[PDB]
Amino acid sequence: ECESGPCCRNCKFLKEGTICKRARGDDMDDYCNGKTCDCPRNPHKGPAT
Repeated sequence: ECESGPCCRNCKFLKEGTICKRARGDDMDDYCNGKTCDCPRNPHKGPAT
């Protein structure tokens, strides 16, 4: 969350799909879920950013 905007995992953005943390199993990356870019893509166990 370089600032708080999504699509910038760590201020650079990956490519829409950077799941926060694959809770369901582990964790992937961090994609812009349309809210932020700090692992906003971990709709697993109970993640989601």
